[PDB]
Amino acid sequence: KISGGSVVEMQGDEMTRIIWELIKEKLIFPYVELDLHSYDLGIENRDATNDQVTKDAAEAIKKHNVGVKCATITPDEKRVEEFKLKQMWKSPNGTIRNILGGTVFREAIICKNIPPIIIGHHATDFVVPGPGKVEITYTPSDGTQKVTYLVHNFEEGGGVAMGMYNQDKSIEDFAHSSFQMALSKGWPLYLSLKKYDGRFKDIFQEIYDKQYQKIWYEHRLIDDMEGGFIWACSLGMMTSVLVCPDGKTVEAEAAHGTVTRHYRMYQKGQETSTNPIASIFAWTRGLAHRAKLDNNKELAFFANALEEVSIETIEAGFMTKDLAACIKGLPNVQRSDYLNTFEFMDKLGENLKIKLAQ
Amino acid sequence: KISGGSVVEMQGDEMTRIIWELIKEKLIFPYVELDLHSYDLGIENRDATNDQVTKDAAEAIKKHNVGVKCATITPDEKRVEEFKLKQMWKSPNGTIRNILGGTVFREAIICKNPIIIGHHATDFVVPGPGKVEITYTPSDGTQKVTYLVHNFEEGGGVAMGMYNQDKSIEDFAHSSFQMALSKGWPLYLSTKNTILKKYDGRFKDIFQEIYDKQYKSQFEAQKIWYEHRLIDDMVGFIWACKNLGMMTSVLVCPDGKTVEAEAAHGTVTRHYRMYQKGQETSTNPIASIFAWTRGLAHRAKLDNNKELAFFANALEEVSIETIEAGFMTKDLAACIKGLPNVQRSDYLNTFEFMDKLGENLKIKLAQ
Ligand SMILES: NC(=O)C1=CN([C@@H]2O[C@H](COP(=O)(O)OP(=O)(O)OC[C@H]3O[C@@H](n4cnc5c(N)ncnc54)[C@H](OP(=O)(O)O)[C@@H]3O)[C@@H](O)[C@H]2O)C=CC1
Ligand SMILES: NC(=O)C1=CN([C@@H]2O[C@H](COP(=O)(O)OP(=O)(O)OC[C@H]3O[C@@H](n4cnc5c(N)ncnc54)[C@H](OP(=O)(O)O)[C@@H]3O)[C@@H](O)[C@H]2O)C=CC1
Ligand SMILES: Cc1cc(Cc2ccc(O)cc2)n(O)c(=O)c1
Repeated sequence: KISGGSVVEMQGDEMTRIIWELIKEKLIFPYVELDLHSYDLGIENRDATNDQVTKDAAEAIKKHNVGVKCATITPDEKRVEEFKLKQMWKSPNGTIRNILGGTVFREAIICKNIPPIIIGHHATDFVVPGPGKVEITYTPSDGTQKVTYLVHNFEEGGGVAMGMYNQDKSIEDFAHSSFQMALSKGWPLYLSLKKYDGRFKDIFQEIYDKQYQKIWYEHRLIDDMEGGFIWACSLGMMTSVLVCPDGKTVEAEAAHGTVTRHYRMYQKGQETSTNPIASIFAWTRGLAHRAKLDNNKELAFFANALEEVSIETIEAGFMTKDLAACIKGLPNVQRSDYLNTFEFMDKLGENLKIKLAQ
Repeated sequence: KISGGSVVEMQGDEMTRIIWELIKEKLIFPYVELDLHSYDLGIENRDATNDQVTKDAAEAIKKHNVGVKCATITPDEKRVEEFKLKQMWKSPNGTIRNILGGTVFREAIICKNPIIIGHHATDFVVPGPGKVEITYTPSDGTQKVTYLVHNFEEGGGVAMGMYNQDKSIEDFAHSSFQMALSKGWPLYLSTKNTILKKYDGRFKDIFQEIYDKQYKSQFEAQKIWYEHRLIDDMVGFIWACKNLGMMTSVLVCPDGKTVEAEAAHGTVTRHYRMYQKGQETSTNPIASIFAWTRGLAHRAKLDNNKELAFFANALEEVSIETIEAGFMTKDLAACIKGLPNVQRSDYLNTFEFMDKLGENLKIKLAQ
């Protein structure tokens, strides 16, 4: 068995929780040993501990550099009645992301028989009661000049206004994180309010020509945008990853939520078909990054090999129902076209046993 | 021939000009008489009269309530070279949309082989450390209220200001409420007023205030409604959002009376450079067509014109069923079979397809 190493892991809620534990038992644990830092971010325990588990996991990823997350219920009032929650806890994803910072990257996992691009996305509001000038001024620390611009002269009635700012560090971190991400994937990077979006274009060209393999970098405009490049700005085949600026810290996760409807059938006793692929690839991306930080040739191999098996299994006709309805059309799907949740996991395990045996 | 009424019409540029005249000669004029208020918004005539023609149309739509516009070249430096323009004239749409006001509505046209969305700046660069503030100074010399946008203490960056008046927000409501009632469709407003508690909050409220004071009645009167949402949770309805040869843009004035319609695609220059060269083209008229039927059907409503209203409805159907039965342009055939696999016997060119819509409009109307 591979010594993978130190990996933070957060468990979730409902249907993705069922799949999380399956992934560990049929795909991960049987081939890899981890010095595992589990945190139980299920809604019940988050409530029980006063969203404390959530803070504890986040600091761990800050400490051990690698996190993989199971999808988690975010509370609104309907949930608060359901779990009798003592408060309406903020999303753990929000909680975690502030503590760690960085930029998210959503990659669709591409299968060859279904209908890659990595997109990475990146204030003072008030009420103007009645008429009057609303201006925005800038006064440098060395008291040399006062530059004041007029946002609008309210002559009509009143209304609403707002202010928005931005420091260089934040944009430099968009750049670093985006250029670094381009080399890890070996893909070209593209970057898509005359003077606002302009300041973005520059710091990119400046970090590019200062630190940053048969690769390059370019700029564009929204509407101007074969497939296989990094772009800076079924669901169960989406994989978002939060990349911290330093380049060391990484958190991986499914891009879908907890699939409650499938879980409600699971409870009722009915047969389901939840796509594990998103949650799966959350693990392999985190494991492969662990491998990078540790120069772990054995592990790195395993990570890629499991990403392989997953794609080859669907490419071979064995798949779940969300994928079978994407190929054939929902109303035209027969039961012998897809596998259920527990059978598709069996096939991957069987193909992972064989693929890894050779 | 049906008595249509008072309708402003503006001719456009390049390929949309070719298709436009095909629409009038082969689909509209042969069945409908209009008191026609043509204005020629071609880049030349706009140049020649000093974009005057453009202003004349706006006040014309402002007067007669119903307008249909053909896609029109917007000048950039390159265009000024081609035509030797005397100036780089503002978009005709920019001009016209200022004079009339209202809210644009883009509706995607569904072929079986719909959502109506209607959407709603001062930026500068912060060189080095220092405070950027945004202030409010009332007209009645009362206190001046100062908010701090941010104190940059390390280095620089960027900042910006953004506004919105109530008149602006109140006109968003109506234009969105009118369009929902015209369509017998439910209305949803997607704000982001969790983050922006005081900004979009003003949006969310002014919407719930208009709903009651005037529109809760008539909404139940068509078993329809209105609700508010937040962007990601919103993920046959009218969608208001605080922010291709089958796309149809329509400007709804708040009053409910004035309406200007047009295809959402541009002048299709590439196909036109082929047209000039003498080569065979294949451009989609449905959008340009549907502009007419939205403006004609709006005309019919204001005037109790069952004859016109049917005809409008009848033509829109002809367009959709003509494609739903397999006769289409190349952009649509490339949607079905994939771009690299498109054979010529899959699609019709511009002049064969207009023929087919015309033929089908003869038989349909015969019934
Ligand atoms: N912490 C996190 O990472 C996130 C958490 N959430 C949470 O999800 C909870 C409710 O789930 P909800 O947002 O409504 O539903 P989902 O976000 O999980 O996805 C909605 C629909 O997409 C389909 N879907 C998504 N993933 C899969 C999959 N692996 N296999 C098959 N189908 C899939 C299902 O379609 P179908 O109808 O066919 O069954 C599902 O009903 C919320 O309480 C919210 O807090 C939301 C977003 C991310
Ligand atoms: N005043 C107005 O109403 C508007 C004016 N414009 C002006 O149009 C001019 C040029 O527009 P441009 O952006 O280049 O072209 P378009 O915006 O119209 O679209 C360009 C391409 O999109 C495809 N396309 C769009 N509509 C159709 C259609 N009906 N049938 C088939 N294909 C279509 C074509 O691709 P393909 O080549 O592969 O076939 C076409 O070459 C500009 O100067 C611009 O200012 C732009 C928007 C509205
Ligand atoms: C100049 C201009 C153009 C459009 C339409 C448009 C279409 C395609 C495109 O790529 C960009 C603009 N409108 O609506 C305006 O008010 C003003």
